[PDB]
Formats: sequence, C-alpha cells, structure tokens
Amino acid sequence: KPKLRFIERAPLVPKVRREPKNLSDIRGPSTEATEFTEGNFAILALGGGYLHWGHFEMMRLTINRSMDPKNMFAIWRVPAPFKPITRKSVGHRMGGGKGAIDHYVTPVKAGRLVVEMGGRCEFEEVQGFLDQVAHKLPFAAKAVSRGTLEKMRKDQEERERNNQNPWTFERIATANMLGIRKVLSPYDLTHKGKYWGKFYMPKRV
Amino acid sequence: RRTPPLGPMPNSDIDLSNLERLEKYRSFDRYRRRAEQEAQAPHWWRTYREYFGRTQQLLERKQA
Amino acid sequence: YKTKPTHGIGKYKHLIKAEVRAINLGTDYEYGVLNIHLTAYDMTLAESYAQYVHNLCNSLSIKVEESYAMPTKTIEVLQLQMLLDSVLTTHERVVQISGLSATFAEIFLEIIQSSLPEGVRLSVKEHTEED
Amino acid sequence: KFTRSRIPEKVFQASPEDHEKYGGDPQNPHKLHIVTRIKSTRRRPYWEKDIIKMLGLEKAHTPQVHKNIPSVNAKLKVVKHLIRIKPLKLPQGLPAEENMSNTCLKSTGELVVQWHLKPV
Amino acid sequence: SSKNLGGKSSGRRQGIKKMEGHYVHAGNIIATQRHFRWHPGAHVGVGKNKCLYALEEGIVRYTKEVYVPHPRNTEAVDLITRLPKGAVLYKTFVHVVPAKPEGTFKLVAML
RNA sequence: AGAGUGUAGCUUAAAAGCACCCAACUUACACUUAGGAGAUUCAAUUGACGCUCUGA
RNA sequence: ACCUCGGAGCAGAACCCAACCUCCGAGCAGUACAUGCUAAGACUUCACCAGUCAAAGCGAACCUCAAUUGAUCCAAUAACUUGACCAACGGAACAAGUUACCCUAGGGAUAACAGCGCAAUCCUAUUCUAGAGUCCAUAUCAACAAUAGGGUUUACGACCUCGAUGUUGGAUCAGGACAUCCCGAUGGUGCAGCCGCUAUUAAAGGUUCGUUUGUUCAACGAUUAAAGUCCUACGUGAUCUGAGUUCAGACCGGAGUAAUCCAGGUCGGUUUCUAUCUACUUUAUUCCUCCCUGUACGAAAGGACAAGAGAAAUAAGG
RNA sequence: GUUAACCGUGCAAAGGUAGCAUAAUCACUUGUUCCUUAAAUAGGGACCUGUAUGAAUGGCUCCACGAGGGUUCAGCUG
RNA sequence: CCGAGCCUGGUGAUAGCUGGUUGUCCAAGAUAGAAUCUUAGUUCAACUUUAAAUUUGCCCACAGAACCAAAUCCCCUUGUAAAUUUAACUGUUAGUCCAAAGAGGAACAGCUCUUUGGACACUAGGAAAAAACCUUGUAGAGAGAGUAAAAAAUUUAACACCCAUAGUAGGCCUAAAAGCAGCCACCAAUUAAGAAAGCGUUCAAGCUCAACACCAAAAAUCCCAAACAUAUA
Ligand SMILES: [Mg+2]
Ligand SMILES: [Mg+2]
Ligand SMILES: [Mg+2]
Ligand SMILES: [Mg+2]
Ligand SMILES: [Mg+2]
Ligand SMILES: [Mg+2]
Ligand SMILES: [Mg+2]
Ligand SMILES: [Mg+2]
Ligand SMILES: [Mg+2]
Ligand SMILES: [Mg+2]
Ligand SMILES: [Mg+2]
Ligand SMILES: [Mg+2]
Ligand SMILES: [Mg+2]
Ligand SMILES: [Mg+2]
Ligand SMILES: [Mg+2]
Ligand SMILES: [Mg+2]
Ligand SMILES: [Mg+2]
Ligand SMILES: [Mg+2]
Ligand SMILES: [Mg+2]
Ligand SMILES: [Mg+2]
Ligand SMILES: [Mg+2]
Ligand SMILES: [Mg+2]
Ligand SMILES: [Mg+2]
Ligand SMILES: [Mg+2]
Ligand SMILES: [Mg+2]
Ligand SMILES: [Mg+2]
Ligand SMILES: [Mg+2]
Ligand SMILES: [Mg+2]
Ligand SMILES: [Mg+2]
Repeated sequence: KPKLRFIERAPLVPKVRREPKNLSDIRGPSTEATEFTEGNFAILALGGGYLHWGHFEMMRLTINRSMDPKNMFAIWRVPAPFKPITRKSVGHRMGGGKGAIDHYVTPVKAGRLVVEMGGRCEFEEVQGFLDQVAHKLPFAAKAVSRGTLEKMRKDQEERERNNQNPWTFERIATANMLGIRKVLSPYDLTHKGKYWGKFYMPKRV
Repeated sequence: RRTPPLGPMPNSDIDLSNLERLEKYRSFDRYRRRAEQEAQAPHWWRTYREYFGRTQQLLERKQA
Repeated sequence: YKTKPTHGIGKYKHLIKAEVRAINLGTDYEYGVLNIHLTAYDMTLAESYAQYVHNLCNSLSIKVEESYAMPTKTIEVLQLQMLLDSVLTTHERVVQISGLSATFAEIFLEIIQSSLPEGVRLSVKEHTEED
Repeated sequence: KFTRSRIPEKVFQASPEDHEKYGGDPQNPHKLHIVTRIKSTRRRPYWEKDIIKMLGLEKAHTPQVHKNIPSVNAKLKVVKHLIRIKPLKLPQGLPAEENMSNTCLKSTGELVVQWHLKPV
Repeated sequence: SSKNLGGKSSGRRQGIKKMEGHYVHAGNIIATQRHFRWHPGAHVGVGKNKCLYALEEGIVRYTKEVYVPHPRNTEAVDLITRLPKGAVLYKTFVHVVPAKPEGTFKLVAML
C-alpha cells in the first residue's frame, strides 16, 4: 500500500478532559522524528506549528495526485490530530468557564520530518510536489533528501566552527556576561540563539 | 541540574528486558537475607553505619 | 533528592510488571499457550500427573499461567447382555504452557511419554476453547 | 521566572591563549583584587545590590581592595558584570610604616610607595 | 457557567521542618507529610499523620537505608515477593544522632 | 598419543552457603512447617586414577 | 452559576500562590468502650479563632479513615452532657417584591453614545495549482491551504470623559481616501462587428426625480453617461428638524396575587444659549443629433471608431 | 392514527361557545389575494395555526358627535 | 420645586460618599496575605516610623531535602553590619507597564489572572515627544575635567544553438485507438535518436524534448528635519 493513508479528524475515542494549551509542544527543536526510517526523501519542518486536519488532507491529496504508486511510496511521520482545542461560541464575554472542544491538532516542532518518501527515483523527481506541500504548510518547511539534509548539517557545523566573531550567543548566556539572563528565557540556554518561539532562525549561530 | 551517581546504583545490573524469566524472591526470608547483606556492604551514600557504628580429624568426626 | 547523585535509589516500579498468539519467526520460535488435557478415570491419578507436569515445568524455567480442571463427565452405560448399570466418570485436568524454543518441546514431549501413568491419556493443543 | 543565575565552572578556567592575552601566570597568582564598580545597582535584582553593598562598591569608579580567595570570588561572580576586576601588583615592596602616607593607586593597578610630583 | 467547582483548599504547609545537621530537642517535629516521603529511623517516632518527631536531643541526619517491612503489613510483603531475586528496595530515613550522654555519676556525699 | 584440569547441581566458600527431594497445608504452583540425602578421585607443593578437548 | 470542607493539575526539585481555570470527591461509615487521667517538647492552612502531633509519668493491656464539619450568647439538663442544609456554611435571634412618580450621595474605580486597543468575525491582494471552463489549471471562475494588508460590520476590552463628550435618520454645507459607478488613456479576451467580461493607470469633472417606508437599508416606477465604496465624533443639532428614540399619560397581547414589568405592539409628549478666543468670509465638463454610412467589420442578422459640423444640458462668471 | 367528519387514548372543574380576526392584539410579518398608486413596509375589502382573539377584563353591529389617530377625491396654494 | 405641604424644634441628624483641611527646615518611609451583609470599607497579619534591650543578621560550601527545567531550602567559612526581642503608634490593606514561567481568551488586546525579577508612582541623561525600555541615584556653589546610555540597514528573476531517418500503424485491448485512452513488454538498424518526456491529433498528421553532428503593494486635513556615497577612530 504505497499511498498516504486516511488521517481522520479527531480520535475515534474522544477525550472529555480539556487540556490547557501548553505551547511548549511547539517551542524549540523536535526530540522525536528527526532522523529517517526507510524513506530517502522527506518534508523537513523548519518551524514549530499545529497541523489542522485540513493541512493533513492537503498533504495526502497532493502527494497522491503526483505519486507514481508502482515506482514510489509515502509515509506519515506525524501522528493523527490529538491535542484538542476549545473555542467558545461566537461573541461571548470573557469568563464563565473554559469553552467546549472544537477541533483536534498535532503539534509539530522544528527539526521534525512531516512526510517521508521512497522508491525507485531521484530527489529531482520528488522535489516538485513536496515543495508545493511545504509551501502549503503552516510553518517554515523544506523538501529535503537524505543527502541534502546531511549537507545542510555539515554547513551548520562549519558555521559553528568557522565564525571569526569571538562572541557566541551560548558563551554570553551560560557565563551570564551582562546579567543578560534578566532579558533571556531559561530555555535560551538549550535552544540558544537559534530558536525564538515557534520560529527557528537557521542562519544564525 | 541532574548529577550522575558517584559509584554504581543498586538494582541496576539485574533489571534487563525480560523481568518474567527471572527467579524472584517468592518468600520474605530470602528478601530479608538480601537486605541484611546489602546493609553489611559499605555503599557511597552515607548511612546508619556512618553516623552510629585435619583430614584425619574430619574422617574421625564423620565416623563418630 | 533529584539534583543529588542518589536520585531514584527507591525506584522499584520498573522492577515489577503490574499490568494469545503463536510467534514462529525464522530462527527463534514460540508455541502459543498449549493446553495439556490429562484425561483419566481415577480422580487421584490425573491430579498426580498434573502436579508432576507442573513441577517439571517449574524446574525447566517454563511459565504455567493456568492449571484449571474440567468437569467430570458422567458416562452412564448399560451393560447389555439383564440391565447392569455402571456409572463411570472421566476427569480432564489441564496445565497451560506458553514459551517454548525449537529444541525444548520435543524433549518435553519425550519426558511426558516416559512419565505417562497407568490408564491416563493426553491431548496437547491450542488455547481457543470455551469453558 | 527570572532567577539567581548559577554559572558553571568551565567558564572560570584560564586557557594558555587566555594567559597569553592577559598578564597573569597560573603559578604565583595575585593575592589581591582592585575591584571597581562600572555599572549601577538600579535596574537589577536586590541580591546583586546587596552583594555590591557588602563589597563596599556604592560609589562607582572608586576602587576597593579585596582578597583573591574563594568566598570573595563567589561574591564577585554574583555581580561580575557590574564591575572591573584587576590585580593589585606591587613593583616596589609593599608599604612599610615610613611610606604609608606616600602611596598612589594609578591606572594599570600598582600601589607605588614612592610618590613624588617631580618628573624623571 | 463552569462545570468544575469545589477545589478551593489551601496548602497544608507540610514538608521538612528540620533539615540535616539541625540541632533538635526532644519532642520537636522533624518533618510532616501524607504518604511516607521520609521514614522514621533512630530516635524518631511517628504520629497518626505520619509526621516524624524527635525522641532525643541531638543532630538530625538523613540517610538512604534498606527497606524491610513488617510481615503483618501485607501490601509491602506482596511487593517484595513480586521483586526479582537480586533487588533491594531502599528508602530515605531520618535519624537523630543523640548529643549528650543519658547521664553522669556525681558525688552525693562522703558517708 | 598430546593439552586443560579434578569441593555433591553451582561458587574471587573454607567440609560452607545456596540449589535438591518426601510429607502436611495447598485445585495445583507458591509460601510456610516438619523431615531427608548428600561430597576434596588416591599416595608423599610433587606423582598416579577420573573426566573435557584434539588426533589415529 | 457559585458561596463551607478535602485530594490532583496549573505550581516539574523547602513552604506559599489566582481566575465564573481544568478534574475528582465530603457533609460519613466501621471497629472500640482505658475513644482513662495527666504532661516535657514541637507543627500550623500565611492574623486571630479554630486546628495537628507527642516523649516521660500515673492508671491499664500483654483506633481505621483524605474531607466526614459550625463560634458566642441563649435554650434543654440533678449532673455528665445535647442542641442549627445558623450550607450566604467566622453564623445579624427573626424580614419581601417593586418604582418609567421617584429622590440623595458618589463613580468614567463600572455600562449605553463616540474615540482608543485588538482584529476572532469582516473585506482586499498575492502565493499554490486541485477542479470547472467540447480540449485547455492562469479568457473567466475557483477548492484545500499559505503570506501579507485594511480597519466599512458584529463583537471582545474597559484606557479618556457620569461638577454631561447630547443619539437614529433627513435638511444644509460638504473636506477627504480610492479599493473607479460614469467620463479619459492602455493590456488580455472564450475581442470579427455591435455588446461584453477581466487587468493596468487616472480622483481635473460628475454621480437624477419619485411611491412605500421614522429609517440607514430594501422593494417598485420613471429615467440616466452614471445613478460608485467608504471615511470624516456611524462628517455636520451654540445651523435646522426630532418622524423614530431616552422620561412622566394611556390602551391590546402576555408575565406577575399585586405594585408593576416586556432588548412586544400602538396614540400623546417643552430641543436653552447675546460668540470671549482660534479658524475662516471674491483664485469647464457631459449627453444627443447630422454627416462619415448604412462605409470599415460580417456569409446574413446586424453594425463601428477616429476626423468634421450642429444643437442642447449642467457647472462657473456676468 | 383514518385537510380531516371518524376512530383509539389520556388527563381536567370546564375544556374557549357565539362572534370577530394579520386588529391600537409576542413573534413569524413586506402573511395571502381584490380595489386604490405609473410606483403603496400606507388605506379599504376579503381569506384564517389568534398556539398569546373572545363575551359587563364585556363580544359583535350601528345613528349622531370628536382640536382623538389613520387613509382619500376635488379645489387651493411659495 | 406634593409619591405626600410649609414653618420651628429634636438637628452641630447621619453620611464606609465627594469636596476641603492654612509658618519654615531636615530626616526614616511603597502596596505577601485574613476574615468580613465584605471587596468604595475594616480588624488582624505583612511592610513602614520612633524609643529601648540586644546578639547575632544578611552573604553563604561540603554534606543533606520521594516514590509515583530555570532555580529553591538548608548552610560553616568569608565580605560585611546589623537582625531579633521589648515598649508605643499610626498609615498602606481599589496599583501600572517591561523581561521570564504559566493559566483563561483568538498561541487578540494598552485584555484578564497567578508566580519570579525589574522599573514607575522620587532627581537627571538617552530612546523624536514618552510612567513602566536603557544609563544613572545621597543632593550645595564653580564661566573646570573624564565618562555612561545614547544616530537603522537594505535592492533584488536574460539565456541556450543545431537536428530528428528507419523493423513499427510494437503486440494485447479497442468501432478506431499508430511514441503518446489502459495494461503487459521496453527488444532493436544504421556514427546516433525513449517502443517515447511535454503539448497536439476523432484515429492519423504535424510541433517540440531526450540522441548524433557543431563547438511586492493600498486610506481617508498636508510628504515630513534639512541635507550628505571620497583628508585618515
Ligand atoms: Mg489545589
Ligand atoms: Mg487557595
Ligand atoms: Mg500560623
Ligand atoms: Mg506514655
Ligand atoms: Mg455571610
Ligand atoms: Mg463566610
Ligand atoms: Mg408609565
Ligand atoms: Mg443625583
Ligand atoms: Mg474608565
Ligand atoms: Mg465603546
Ligand atoms: Mg480541469
Ligand atoms: Mg458621562
Ligand atoms: Mg467641566
Ligand atoms: Mg487605482
Ligand atoms: Mg453624528
Ligand atoms: Mg456642535
Ligand atoms: Mg396632539
Ligand atoms: Mg436649537
Ligand atoms: Mg402580532
Ligand atoms: Mg403619503
Ligand atoms: Mg368633546
Ligand atoms: Mg457631618
Ligand atoms: Mg463601603
Ligand atoms: Mg529620605
Ligand atoms: Mg455575616
Ligand atoms: Mg492590564
Ligand atoms: Mg483592568
Ligand atoms: Mg553625586
Ligand atoms: Mg513531427
């Protein structure tokens, strides 16, 4: 079965306990599916964000349209939507308790691979529609091969090594050079300069 | 912060993937004995001890 | 404490598990829940045999999940020639066994055969039953 | 939550390069700091202010002497961004009783027990 | 409207009262809790609350010791039975290293 | 014909401690209580009988 | 809807910690009858009050449970003791609707009007090419989504003003934006011609009169080159109106025992100001007619631009 | 159940009768249709789920009268 | 000036509400929470002031504070100078933005609610003007001096030239489906050209391509300092 399977909106067994919107499932780099698992190409998420069912559907559909099912295949690397979201009814005053559940959404972080692709092909064949998908997506995203990813990583490493600027962000943070922790977050020791909220500045170091 | 242990932690060597193949103390007595043994050993974390604390003959015997 | 090096010295719940298929792979094999039905006419004898089997299992590092007994079937027979009744009874006792790797099972079977008591019968088959 | 920053001790270790850059040697380390304040205690946490007060650094640009020893160092670390730390180094011998009056702190941190106002 | 209503209970102010090294006179409460976070050790009693109190004058000390429960308390026993054959539970205790001697012999009179 | 050796099942035990067996509680196991059986292969650190392994 | 008490999360590692934040529960039950009497030393729900624990001793053996509760005074009682869904749960010994007939003291600490914030909703433009468009994603329309911008709506917020910032429409006068309804100049066309649709550029000039309607709107009639979208304190009441709407009178329906009430309906219902200061008080478009012509274009039906001539219309000035 | 005479079934003290009806009568509501206007959320006349009409809480006709509130022919008039 | 007259008195009625509360100078001085017909108020606590008695108080380092991140508590040294108690009081007990951890709401608000830390409600310098961002505090005179924070940078899409014959209108399927409706096969001739990768054909036909040769912007009174790429940090 080489085709993205149906990701149905909500779970089949819903959850009556309303979660609070912890946005730390968006913030920072993905602990989970960074590396590959039997798929040569992928869509790398270069930014945090929640994936609606609509987005999922779009991802499914476009790929299916522009897939060569005998020669290529596709995999989900993201679960089905599971974080619930409460919206109150249209135009209520503030308070009176927390609202009722509306829709379910998967959190994605930066560094995550959203969709994986493999089969008898080059990356040049797969780029076209994966790029489209990325564009469609609700964060910075990039159609990315294995090799390409590796190259990018290498470049990053080089940047980290090379720079003639004596003052890194990390050094300023950990040593607490300017009492600058009065400005910074406590997450800005692990994240460092690179991550701001859902946003991931890939250039800086 | 999250400092690593100074020496080896207890119950680290025995766990393994398969718990259900292992022998287990079906009794109390064995467990007690084990505990006693552990106590007797020194450890690195402070504790109660820190602050408070021929052949012929044999043959003959056998015959007897 | 967490920040201390002693953290989680009291941790015990990972040492306990407080919470069926037949997996025949390629070089590592498992029969799924084998029920050994010990059928006999003497109540005592079957029980004894079952006990022995259990002991053997224990010795051999094999799990014994269930060891129930089945009901005694009153086969009431008319000894035809003058009606002479003979209300016999057959007793079935089971000992379930899970994990078993290639070489062991045959050996076990052999052992069982060697040990078989006088006027008692076996049946080794899968779990899918309705008691 | 803003916090009382704990600084790892890999920060406080001099490399050979560092040594080359600055003056000091690892063996024969300076006994005493001249510790000058170069920043305000305002727009800062109370603990830092307290530390500053303890140090005797209420006036800015008005240098105090201190012992180069662990407890003092720790304190300094708490407010190290607020200050300029430079080693007290004495080219002539350290003050006797006859000199005492005639001294001069100078730039480049040196006590200088002969202080005349005549040129060479 | 808000379906949830009710949990407006204050904090119990529980925890350690006397940390390690603290000098402690007899009868003082060392630490208070629900569920044995800390256990009683040498010269440390227990209330009905599970609150630990000192039974002698001296220095409080905390220590990781081997847990071996009373055989009549059943759950613990069961747990022990369940464990694998090399493992020992371990638990945190509170001792009071007693300071003064129980008493001294002094001269009454020369009869 | 050569090599490794050699405390009863097993042991950085030195006649030990675990394993083990029969009963009685147990559906059975398990626990527990009562009992049971056991060993330095043999001659002054050396040699000669027992295995394991390799040849014919 | 909630109001007292308790456990878990928010509050990840000594305490503490909120919301009409998320979730579970309690207002007992069981066992005792030394659930006797005393008493060093501590904890404490951030006060007090209430709560908790407890060595030793004397006297006897050989508590479970997370919450499971209520002050004082009063009653009842020979005495020991016992009295509240005093649940608004630190409890006033016992009290209710209504007011547009209302009044007073305050409040911009708190609403309606307007501003301001924000932009969920709302509108616009791009990106993306699935899908419509006999075929053809881009003549035209356009799903899923993405990235921006706006501040026309409905809200949300409560920052200015309650020792008053006076409201819906209409009249009067209009300043402005352009996101162009007409008038001009282009590009594309599924543009032969006439009509169109769509995009660029253009804010010099213009953008009708009526029937109904308190109304903006809306429908309908007649036209028109066109009868733009919006902003300006939903422009403009010390310029006007007051038909609606914010009072006192009154009926119909309904609600209420009744007073009375209704983001129901309907008849009636006073709109004050002599200008102190600022500001200010004489700088061409468009339609139609005639020819061109019944030519170009089109197989026919039909049917033009430009160039030219003539008449009007409004606007400005006499 | 058969727009329903009718049937089956419940509750009630009785079960809104005559009449009149988009009314000065919750809302739906610019209800539908004929007259009236070139054009009618107005006015008149009809129809009737008025689910909140209705009988001295007075119901329904009607002669006169009304600075009451609506609609209107003609004439008239800044 | 009648929802119940007017006058005198009780009546200096009462007001948790508003307004007001008068010589000079100096000093210390900012908002954890509790109940409460209570949230426009108040008593206690907390902070604050004074006079006393005092002996430690802040800062802290090893060791230590549970099972199901940032930090904290505790804490000798050390750097310092005060904290605790006793006596006597009032007053604050309707707060704001900024950074950080969160919660509610739209991962809206100059929104609302907790915690940690700033700042403001106290002078000055900067960020255009500016409460809350930064630099900076203990005071007065000087026609002296060194500094602190402290001035925004960017300009963006050309692209190929040539040459295309054949087994073959592969079979299968299709009324017909010819490199291109759908499958199986994808072999093969000449230097070299896919059993064809875009269009295009009702099916054909023609066009290419693969191959040889050749070498970012839009809103409403009127843009908004003026201006400037070149003499040495
Ligand atoms: Mg709680
Ligand atoms: Mg609370
Ligand atoms: Mg207290
Ligand atoms: Mg006692
Ligand atoms: Mg009350
Ligand atoms: Mg109360
Ligand atoms: Mg009235
Ligand atoms: Mg008034
Ligand atoms: Mg206000
Ligand atoms: Mg408003
Ligand atoms: Mg299509
Ligand atoms: Mg007002
Ligand atoms: Mg005024
Ligand atoms: Mg334009
Ligand atoms: Mg207006
Ligand atoms: Mg006006
Ligand atoms: Mg009148
Ligand atoms: Mg007027
Ligand atoms: Mg009506
Ligand atoms: Mg009229
Ligand atoms: Mg009259
Ligand atoms: Mg008064
Ligand atoms: Mg009040
Ligand atoms: Mg002062
Ligand atoms: Mg009360
Ligand atoms: Mg606010
Ligand atoms: Mg507020
Ligand atoms: Mg000064
Ligand atoms: Mg061709």
